[PDB]
Amino acid sequence: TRKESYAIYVYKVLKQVHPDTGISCKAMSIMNSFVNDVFERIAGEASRLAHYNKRSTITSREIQTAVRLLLPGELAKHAVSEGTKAVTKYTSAK
Amino acid sequence: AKRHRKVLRDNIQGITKPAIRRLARRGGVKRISGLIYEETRGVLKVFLENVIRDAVTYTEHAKRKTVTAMDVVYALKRQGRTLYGFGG
Amino acid sequence: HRYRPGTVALREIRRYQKSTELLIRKLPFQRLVREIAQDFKTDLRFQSSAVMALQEASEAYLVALFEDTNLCAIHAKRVTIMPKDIQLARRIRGERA
Amino acid sequence: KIPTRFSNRQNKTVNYNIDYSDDDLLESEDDFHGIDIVINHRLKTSLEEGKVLEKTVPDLNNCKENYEFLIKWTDESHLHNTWETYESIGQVRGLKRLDNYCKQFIIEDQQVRLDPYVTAEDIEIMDMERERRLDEFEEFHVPERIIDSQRASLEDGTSQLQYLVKWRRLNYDEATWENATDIVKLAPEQVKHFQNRENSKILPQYSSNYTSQRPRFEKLSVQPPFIKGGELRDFQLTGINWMAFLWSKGDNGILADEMGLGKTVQTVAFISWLIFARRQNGPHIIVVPLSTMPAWLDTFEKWAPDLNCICYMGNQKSRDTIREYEFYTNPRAKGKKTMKFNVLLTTYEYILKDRAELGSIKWQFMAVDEAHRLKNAESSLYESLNSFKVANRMLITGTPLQNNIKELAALVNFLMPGRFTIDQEIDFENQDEEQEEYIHDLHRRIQPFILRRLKKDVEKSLPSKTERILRVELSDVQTEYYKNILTKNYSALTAGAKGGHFSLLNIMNELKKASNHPYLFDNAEERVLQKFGDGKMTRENVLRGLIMSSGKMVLLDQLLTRLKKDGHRVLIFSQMVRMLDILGDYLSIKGINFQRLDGTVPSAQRRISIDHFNSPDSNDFVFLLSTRAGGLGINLMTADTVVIFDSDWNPQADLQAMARAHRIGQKNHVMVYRLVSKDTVEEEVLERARKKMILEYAIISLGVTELSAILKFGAGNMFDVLNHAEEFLKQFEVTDYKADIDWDDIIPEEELKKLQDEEQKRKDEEY
DNA sequence: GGATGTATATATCTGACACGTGCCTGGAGACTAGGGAGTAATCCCCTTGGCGGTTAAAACGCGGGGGACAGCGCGTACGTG
DNA sequence: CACGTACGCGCTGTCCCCCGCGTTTTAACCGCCAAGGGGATTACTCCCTAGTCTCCAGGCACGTGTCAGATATATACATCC
Repeated sequence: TRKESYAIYVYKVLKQVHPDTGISCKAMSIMNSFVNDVFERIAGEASRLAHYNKRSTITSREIQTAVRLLLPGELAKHAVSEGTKAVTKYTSAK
Repeated sequence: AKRHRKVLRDNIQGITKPAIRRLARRGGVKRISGLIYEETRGVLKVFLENVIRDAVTYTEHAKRKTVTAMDVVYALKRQGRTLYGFGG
Repeated sequence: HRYRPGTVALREIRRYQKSTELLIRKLPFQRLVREIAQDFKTDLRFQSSAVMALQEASEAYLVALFEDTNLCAIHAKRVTIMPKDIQLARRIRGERA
Repeated sequence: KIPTRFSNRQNKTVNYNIDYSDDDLLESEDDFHGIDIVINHRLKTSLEEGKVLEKTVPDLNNCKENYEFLIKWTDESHLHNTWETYESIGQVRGLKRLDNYCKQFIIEDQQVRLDPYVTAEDIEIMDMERERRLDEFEEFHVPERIIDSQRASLEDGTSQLQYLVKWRRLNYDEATWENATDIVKLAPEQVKHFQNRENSKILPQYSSNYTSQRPRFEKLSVQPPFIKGGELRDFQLTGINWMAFLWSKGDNGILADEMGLGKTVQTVAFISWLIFARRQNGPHIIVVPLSTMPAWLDTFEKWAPDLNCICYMGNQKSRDTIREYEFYTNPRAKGKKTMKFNVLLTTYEYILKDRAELGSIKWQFMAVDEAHRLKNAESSLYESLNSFKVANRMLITGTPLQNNIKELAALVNFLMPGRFTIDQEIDFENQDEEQEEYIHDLHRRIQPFILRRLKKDVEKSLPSKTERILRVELSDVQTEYYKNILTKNYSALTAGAKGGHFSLLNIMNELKKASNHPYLFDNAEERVLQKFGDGKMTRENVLRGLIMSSGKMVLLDQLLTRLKKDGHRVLIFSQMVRMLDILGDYLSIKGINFQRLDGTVPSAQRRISIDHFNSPDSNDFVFLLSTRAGGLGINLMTADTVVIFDSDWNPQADLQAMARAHRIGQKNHVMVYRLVSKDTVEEEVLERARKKMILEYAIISLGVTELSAILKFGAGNMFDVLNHAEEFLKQFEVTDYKADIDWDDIIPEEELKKLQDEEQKRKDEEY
C-alpha cells in the first residue's frame, strides 16, 4: 500500500538547512503532522475568506491573507515574502 | 474465602503516589501536600473520560469495535489539545 | 549524612525536566483506560498506539496543570501545592467554569 | 558541508544545552561493619536465671536484655556470625533490621504459642518452616568453590594466603576473601579440587583442531574411566554410542528421550567424553531452565568432578565477578584472552541479557535443554541462540512435536541450517498417497538425527496408565449461560448485575468458562442462591450450589467420595486458577485436607506443599495443580489418580500433566479421568488434541532410535463406570457418564447432621 | 629469559548511494463556459472641521480607618532514609 | 514506618493607601451644518482562466547490491623486570 506522506520533501529541506544532520522516524511523523496541520489551517482560513467575500475561487490573495491572519507577527511577513517571490518566478516560467 | 471478582475497579489508584510526584517534579513543584493525589486522580479521570467518550463516538461513526490512534488524535483535536507524532 | 529537605526535590525537578520518558507505568494506565472506556460500551478493543497517545496527552495535560498549580501556590506565598490551587487554575482556564 | 539555506529572521541565539550539573547544589549534598542478616535467637541472654515468669508477653525493652541474636555482618562470610545482645552492639548500621526481626518473630511466635485457637497442623507447618529456615541458613557455612587465591598483607602480618570462597546457596556477589587455614581445616576436598584446577591441562588453549578430521568411533561397550559417577545403564551407553556416532560425522541432533530416564547423566557423560577422549576441551555452553539447574549442578559435581564447570546467574555484580574472575586465564591482559572454564551453565534469561558478552566466544559444543521452548522460530531466544558461533549443537527435550510440523522445521533449521526444507503441512482430510509418501520421507529423513527411548521399552516394572474420557450433561444454568453467550444476549447477560460489565471478547474463552462453571462469571452466584437456594447461606446450601451449578462437579463429587472410601490419592489439573479457587473453596467447606499449586504460589511454599504431600504421614487427600506450572521437576510419588478437569490445546501439556504421577518407581496403577462437557466448545478442543496426538504417533512415535489406517483414524470424528481397575485406537473412546444427581440429593443427610452441628458449635462459640 | 605497549593489515558493521522496476499521479495540449473584472447609476453612511446648550460624570482634596504586610511562635504535616 | 524540621497558619502591630464625601470643572452627548467620497445594490458586457478530457512519462516508493567510513582483531617491533 502506497501511503502518502511528506517524507522526502522535509528530508531535502533538512539537507538544505543542515547537510550533515539526520532525523528520526518519530520526528519525521511530527513534522508530517505539523505540515498537514498548517496546510489544513491555512486552507480552511482561505476557504472562509472566499466564502465571506462571495468568491467561488481560491487565489494567491486568499492564501496571503490566511498567512497574514494565522501566522503571527514577523513570521508572517517573511513567509509572505517567500511565497510572493515564488509566484513571481512561476509566472516568469508558467 | 478465595472469592474475588475478575473486573478490577481500583485502577484509578493504579496512578500511584510517586507517579503523581514525578508529574509534579516535571511541572516544577517543590513541595506536595497529602491531599493532592486524590484531586489529581479525579482530574485525570474527568479528562480521560472526556477524551475516551469522543474517541468512542469517532469509532462508532466508522462502525468499528477497535479504538485506533487516529480516533484519539481526532478526539484530542476537537477539544483544542492537538497532538503530533501519531497523525501518519 | 542526611540531606536538607528541599535539595532532593530540586534534584528531581532538574532531573525529570531533562528526560522525556513517560512517568506513568504502562499497565495501570491501560487498565484505567479500559475501565473508563467500558462504561460507554462493552467489548472495546484498543490499539497500542491509541493508549500511548492517550498516555502522552495525559502527561502533557497534567504537567501543564501542575505548572499552573505551582504558579497559584507561589502567588499565595507558599511553596506547597494544595487542591485549592488546582481548582483555582482549572477555573481560570475554564474547566470548572 | 556548508548550508545552502539560511534564515533572514533576526531571532536571538538560544543555548539549547539541557545538560545540567549539580555541583552548585553541593552545599547540602556530600560536599563498613554493620548488621545485615539476623539468623537465630536464644532464650538465654547470658545465663539461665530460672524457669519462672514464663507467662504473659515480653515487650521490646524486655526482649532487649533477654535474648541473644546471631548476626551475619556487612561484607562477611557467614562464618563470623556472632551471638550478640542489644547492649553489646551499641549504635551500628542495620539496628532496625534487628528490631524488625525481634518484633516480628517474637510477637507472632508468642502469639501462635499463647493463642487458644491454634491447630496442630498450623504449629507443625510453622515448626517445619522454622527448621527449613534454620538448615538453609546453616548451609551457608559450607564452602562450595574456591575462585581465586592471593597473597595479602595484613596489619604487620607479612604475607597471608587468602582464598576467594563461594558458598552453597549464595551467589558470586557473596564470594568472600577468607583465611587459608580455616578453609583447609573445614573442607580440604574443595581446596585440593582448586589446586587440581590450578595446574590444568584440560584448558581450552590445549585443544585439538579437527578440520574435517573426525576419528572413527569405535563402539565402546563399557563405561570409560573418564566418567567417574556410578554406572551407566545399557540404554544410557546406547545413547552415548549414538551421540558419539552422530558427532563423528559432524552432525547435530535431538536427545528426545522421555523424562525420568536420566538425560542429564547422558549429556554429562557425552560432555566428559568430548573433554577427555577426543581432546575437545574447549569452551562448551549449556542452556538449561532455572528450576532444574541444581539437578544439573549436582550431576556435574558427581559424575564429572574433574571438569571446570561454572554456573551463571545473579545480578550485574555477580555476573561481572564471574566475567572478570573466572572466564579468562589471563584477565589482566589487554590482548585476546584465552578461556579458563570448560562448561558454562546458564539460563535463557541471561542469554537474552548477556548475548553481547557471550556471542563473542568460540564455542565448541552447545547443549540446550527443554528444546520445545525453542519451538518458535520468531521467539527472541531463537535469534539469540542462532547467532552464536557454535560448531556443534544438541537439543534435549521430551516432546519434539507439540502442535504442528513447523515446530520440527524450526528445530531442524536450528540444527541443520538449510539442509532440511520442511515446508508442506499435513492435511488429515485428504487421504492422498503422495501425502503418505511425504510422511514416509519425513520418517526416513530424520532417522539418525532423533533418538527416543520410551518408558515401557526400558525399566520393565512400570505399572500401566489408563485414561478415561467422561462426557457429562450440562446443567440448566450452564445451558442458559451457553445460549446467552453463543446467541449474544447482553440485556439478559447483565440482568441482575449492578455493574453490567460483561465482556464478550474471546467468545471461545467465555464458552470454556460456561462449560466449566457458571460461578466463574461475575454476579452469578447470588442469582442461584436467592432463587433456588433460598439465600440463607447457612454453610449448607453453598456446597449444594457449587455441586449442582456445574455438570462436572457432580461427577467430581462422586469420584471424590469413591476415592475417599478407597485407599487412593488424587491430583486435579486445571487450566484456569479461578476454577482452582472454586475447587479449593469447595474442598475447604467440604472438610477435606487439600493442597494447591499454581503460578501465584512462590517456590518455597511449593516445596512445602510437595514435601507435605509426599510425606508418609500425610493427611492430605487431594492436590490441585495449574497445568502449565513448575516444569517437569515436580515430585508426586504418592499420587495414584489424575483428573484432568480442563483439556489443553497442546496434548503434550496434558501428557506432562498426568506424567507427574506416572514416572519411574510408581507402586500403583495410575488412572486418569478426563472431565468433558457434552455438546460444547471442548469437543473440538479434544478433536484438535487427538489430531495432534495422531500426528505425533505418526511422525514421532514411528521413527524411534498402517499409516493409512492411522490417517483414517485421525480423520474421523469421535463424538462400574468409575472403577479404579483395568494400538493408538485405544484410550480415545467417549464414556457418556451422566448419573444426573438431584439438587436435594446433592446434600448428604449424614453430612447434613455434621454441618448443622458445626454451625451450632460455631454459633455457640461465636468467633 | 618472560611479560608488556604500540603500529600496520584484514574481516565485519552500517548508513548511504547507484541501479532496476512498477505505476500511478502529475504534466502537456485543446476546448469551453462561467466567474470575475470593469462600467454606470442611485442612495445611504462616514469624514473633518466647526457651533450651542445640558448636565452628569470626571477630577481634586482631605480625613480616617480598614486592610496589606511584616514579624514571631508553634505544631504538625510532609520530606527523607 | 520512624524521625525531624520546615513551613502553613494563627495572632498582633503598624502604617499607608484606598475609600467615602464634598466641591469644582469639563467634556460626553444630543442636535446642527457643509460638501464630498466609500460602499452596497442592480444591470450589463466581455474575456481570461480554471475545470474537464485524453494521453503519456517520470517521480516516488520499494527492493536490492555495493561501497566507503567506522569498529574490532592478527601479527610484528620496542621495552620493563
